Amino acid sequence: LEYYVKLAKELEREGFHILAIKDMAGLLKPKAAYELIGELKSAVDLPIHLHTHDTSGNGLLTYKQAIDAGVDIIDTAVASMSGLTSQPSANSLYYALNGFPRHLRTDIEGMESLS
Amino acid sequence: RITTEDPLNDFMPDTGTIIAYRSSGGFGVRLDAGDGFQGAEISPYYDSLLVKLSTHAISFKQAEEKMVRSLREMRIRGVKTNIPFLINVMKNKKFTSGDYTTKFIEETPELFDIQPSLDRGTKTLEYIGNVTINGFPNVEKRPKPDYELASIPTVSSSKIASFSGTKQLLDEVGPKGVAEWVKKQDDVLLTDTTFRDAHQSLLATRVRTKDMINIASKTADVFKDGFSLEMWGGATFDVAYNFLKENPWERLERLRKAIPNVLFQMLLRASNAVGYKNYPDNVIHKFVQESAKAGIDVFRIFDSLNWVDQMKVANEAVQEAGKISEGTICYTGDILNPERSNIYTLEYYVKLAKELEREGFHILAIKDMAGLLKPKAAYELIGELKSAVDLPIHLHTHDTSGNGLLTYKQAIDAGVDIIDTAVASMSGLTSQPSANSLYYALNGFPRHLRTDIEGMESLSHYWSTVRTYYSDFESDIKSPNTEIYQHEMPGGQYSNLSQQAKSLGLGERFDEVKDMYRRVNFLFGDIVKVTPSSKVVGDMALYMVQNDLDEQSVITDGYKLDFPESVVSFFKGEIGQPVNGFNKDLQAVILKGQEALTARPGEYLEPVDFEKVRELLEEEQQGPVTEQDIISYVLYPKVYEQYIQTRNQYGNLSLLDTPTFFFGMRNGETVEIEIDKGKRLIIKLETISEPDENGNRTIYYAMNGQARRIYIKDEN
Amino acid sequence: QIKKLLVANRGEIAIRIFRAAAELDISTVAIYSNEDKSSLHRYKADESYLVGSDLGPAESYLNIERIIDVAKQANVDAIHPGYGFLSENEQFARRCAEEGIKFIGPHLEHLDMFGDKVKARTTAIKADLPVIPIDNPKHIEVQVIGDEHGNIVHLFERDCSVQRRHQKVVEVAPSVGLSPTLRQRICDAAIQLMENIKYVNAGTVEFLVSGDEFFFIEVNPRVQVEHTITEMVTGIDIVKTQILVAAGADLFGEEINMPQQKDITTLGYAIQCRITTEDPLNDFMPDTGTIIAYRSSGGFGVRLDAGDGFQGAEISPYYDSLLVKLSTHAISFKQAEEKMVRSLREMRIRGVKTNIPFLINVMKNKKFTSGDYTTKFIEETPELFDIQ
Ligand SMILES: CC(C)(COP(=O)(O)OP(=O)(O)OC[C@H]1O[C@@H](n2cnc3c(N)ncnc32)[C@H](O)[C@@H]1OP(=O)(O)O)[C@@H](O)C(=O)NCCC(=O)NCCS
Ligand SMILES: O=CCCCC[C@@H]1SC[C@@H]2NC(=O)N[C@@H]21
Ligand SMILES: [Mn+2]
Ligand SMILES: [Mn+2]
Repeated sequence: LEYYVKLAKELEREGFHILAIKDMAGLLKPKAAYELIGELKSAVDLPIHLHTHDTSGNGLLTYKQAIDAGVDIIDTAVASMSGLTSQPSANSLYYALNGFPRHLRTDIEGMESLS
Repeated sequence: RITTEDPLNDFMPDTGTIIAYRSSGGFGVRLDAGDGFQGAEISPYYDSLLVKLSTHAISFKQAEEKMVRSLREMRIRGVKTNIPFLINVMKNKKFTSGDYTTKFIEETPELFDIQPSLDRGTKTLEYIGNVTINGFPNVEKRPKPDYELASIPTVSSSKIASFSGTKQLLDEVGPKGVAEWVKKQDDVLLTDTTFRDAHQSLLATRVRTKDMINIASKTADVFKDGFSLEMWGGATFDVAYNFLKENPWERLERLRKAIPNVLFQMLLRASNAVGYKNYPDNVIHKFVQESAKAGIDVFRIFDSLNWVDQMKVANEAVQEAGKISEGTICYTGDILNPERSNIYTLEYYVKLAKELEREGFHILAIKDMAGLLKPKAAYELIGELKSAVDLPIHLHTHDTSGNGLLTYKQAIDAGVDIIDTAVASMSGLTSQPSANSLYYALNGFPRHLRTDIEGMESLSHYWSTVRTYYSDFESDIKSPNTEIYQHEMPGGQYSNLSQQAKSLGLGERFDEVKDMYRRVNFLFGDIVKVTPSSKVVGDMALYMVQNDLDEQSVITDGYKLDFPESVVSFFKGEIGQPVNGFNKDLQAVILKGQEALTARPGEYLEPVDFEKVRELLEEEQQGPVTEQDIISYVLYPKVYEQYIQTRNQYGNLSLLDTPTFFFGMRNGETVEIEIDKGKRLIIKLETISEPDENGNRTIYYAMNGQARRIYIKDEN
Repeated sequence: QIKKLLVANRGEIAIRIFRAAAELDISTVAIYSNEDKSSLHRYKADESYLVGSDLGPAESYLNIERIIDVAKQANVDAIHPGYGFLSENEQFARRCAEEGIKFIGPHLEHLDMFGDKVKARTTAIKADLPVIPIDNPKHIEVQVIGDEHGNIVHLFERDCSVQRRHQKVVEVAPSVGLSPTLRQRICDAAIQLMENIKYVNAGTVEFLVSGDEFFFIEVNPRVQVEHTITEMVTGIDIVKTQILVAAGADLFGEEINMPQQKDITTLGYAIQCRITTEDPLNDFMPDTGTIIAYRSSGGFGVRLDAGDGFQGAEISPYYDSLLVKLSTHAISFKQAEEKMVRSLREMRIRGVKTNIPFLINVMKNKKFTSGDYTTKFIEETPELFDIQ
């Protein structure tokens, strides 16, 4: 967690507008996504943008946690084009957040239709 | 004199082409070879007599011993033989005595008691050849693939006999005491649904016993600390007898011995257990009794409509059996959305739970059959129930939405006791959430999964290679579908509906079919939608879109319409009484005068005379017939009779490996079919001939170094 | 007591024993390698199992511990070794008993005794038997059996004097041209060396005889290929007796109704010939290849012990050439001879070379009919090899 902080401050210093997390293998587990993103927010002033692959199947579980920690943007895919080695399914994430403090800014039905 | 005269037909000298012919040699034996050999054609115009086999020895009894042995050793397939009759004479007390007369045969009835040597060699060939040329049903007449021969990690059975988990627990402290043990556990105990619900969702329930039992050793060690295995109930009973032509009771029994450490569990439908129509109470009693007598430990008892009065019979049966009774509450609606329903409320479920506890269920189960239990609703729901009731809570769901994991995680936060899962390669989508996924998903969280990932990974790998054998039964659904939150079709249903929609010429209008699905629900007063009640709502939408019918013109136009049987049946109360009631207008128009049932259909039916079924099945067969045979014909009359004819035709098919079962063989392939531990038939299909004057094709096999000859009628 | 008998062998002898166990009503187990996947002996038993696949043709019947594994997984209480694989292996027999399994054979102290020639000669000297210092000798051997209670009986001599170097080509019992006394000395000595060392189960004492003098050769602490003959001229089941003697049954008891020594005779004469893929034109090197047509004899006085010879699967080079073990019986010797010859012509194997044409010309040759034949019979007979 200390490496990621140091790295973020440095990229912030380098003058990037947005800090991104590339999880190209989908290793960022649920709790890891709450703790990592949670720190990064207080450590840096950059909006955090998180991107994973649903290879473990816990991609959605990961996004909810990231959202619980104040992440600003995620990377998603349309349902019929999601999961496994792709992004976590937006279509699911939309209903997954139902009942929680943060909602997904997007168009439900259009996304069923896109799918 | 070994002859073709039939001892079971007043010695009518049988005739035809001798397929196998194998001899006896050895000390004291002699053979004068007549007309029997390799491939002889036996004429009806000759003194039918294949060989004379005679024995010598210093002493009479020793002569008989050599003759008996020589008789059993002698092998003649294709035509009939008097061999069984000769064996019986050698046995007989009056023959050995030496003091027999010419009266002997006519004075000695026990001689004519023969028993058919079920010929497992010929029958394996006669089956394999038939699928090879005329193919399996619901497959493709392609060649034969399956090219990853994944080995089967197994575990010494002695090691197993020393595991000690729930099956052991249930013997020490009973149901109540097992349920008290569940309560103590911090970890989340899991139920694996691989053997039952997983493939019932993904592979049209098609998974055979041979695959499951090939991996029984590994499963016992992998789920050593599991709560239960779900490996029966649902569609399995029917489908095994029918599509698979294997006895479910066998799969039960066999899996039983391989896994003597873990609780076994089925899905038992309140109304009819596992059957297809309605049945008198004592068929429910019988069935449960047998199930628990033969291995099943837990009975998840659900009603298609959450109608409590309908699950008391199953309850009393399970309770008698000394086994574990699990009261189920099918979830629909959405307790998060208060505009969704003011019946299927948080209070609805609390009271219902509280009620079932009063009926004395050991475990409260939740069966979200359509995967509608959104994560937050599952936190609030489960949370609510733990402090409302004392039963341990068993949650089950379908990853149909892609949120199955999330739901489970939340459920665990809320203190849940048991979850249903399936190995990674047999999960997700319409299946349950993946155990593998869940295990790491909870890393760095308060409660963990009591299981073994490394053993689980192996399973996932296996089942992945096994899934390949079932490629033809791979269901449509390739990705999660969140529309289930509007229309609410359980797992499958939105598949069959679409195949049906396209079948009734409504392929492009399926969006309206969907729409009418949600509508019919509310038209029927918003009903719980599991089977068989989801087909009801299925059929109406399908029928209402077909006949261009409205919400209001279903009443208006009713008296001319004549609705789908399934619908009319529902309104007779043949599936129980829905939580809200029947709309008096809508019932009248559909029934058109017909008598609607007041109470559950069970107390409308007369009890079955089991000894009359015994009477009938004893006569119909040669004379076996068990208690499991009886409830089995009662439950499925047609399907059971059809199984027996197949068991008569091809022997015990379940013994075949899956790929050979669906495909037969290719030219020049060698397969090994294990017919019994010790007896493996090494078969090679050398060639197959073009059909003859009859459409009969000739298959030249080699079996255990001997060539064989089979005639297969080509359907075309 | 014996419940499940496993045969640590293959081909003819597995079948021979299986037949003898199924007479006693004993469940049977066979074992095999990938090359016997097609063998006859496999399905002659109730069960049969591939002894580990990672094992080639050879050790798949030599592999001591892995064979015992099978034995153990099958709940086998007794094993019959037969011959020519683990039969004379005393480490097998030892490890065997340590795992609860009755080795159907002599006690472990006999196998060790009769292995090496220097021990073989040592125990023979103590007996009173004569031993070698040498042309024209006769290869006579005596069959004995003895239960686990002392009791031994000889089932008389077998004349094997028809042999090229190794290979006991053609075998006769009883001997012809051997005066009952001359030959009493041989059988008596046979039993005298066996009585000394308290022999158990069935074995053979081998001898060379010169007119009147004779010398001990070796002891075969097991059954013999040529046992067939002695069985027929005495009516005694040798392989049956084997199993039963191991289960601990007394000879003169009700389960093997053994006549005492004087009551045991030989009626008639028997002769056996092994039919092998040996090319009698090419220094007796066996053919391999596939069998395309197999057809056999029968009738009065013919006895067949099937092996690896039948209408189908090819013969491997890895095991002993032996196909069929053919034997004949009658009072007069001339009747037995005529039955072998005729039998042999009627014998028909196409697809691979056989020793039959040769095997015919041994029977026809009247210097074999005389009885005064010798170990150098094939040595001294050229017309024995015939083009035909
Ligand atoms: C039980 C048995 C004795 C007769 O029963 P059956 O119903 O007539 O034949 P089964 O269906 O039981 O056996 C099916 C096939 O198993 C095969 N088989 C039997 N034992 C086998 C073994 N150990 N390994 C492999 N295959 C075997 C046989 O080929 C038989 O078919 P076949 O009669 O056309 O040759 C039979 O299984 C058998 O052949 N057993 C071994 C031989 C035997 O017992 N001989 C008598 C004394 S030697
Ligand atoms: O086309 C049919 C040829 C015979 C194959 C029979 C198999 S048995 C299992 C499955 N169930 C059936 O009713 N038939 C197939
Ligand atoms: Mn990427
Ligand atoms: Mn389910």
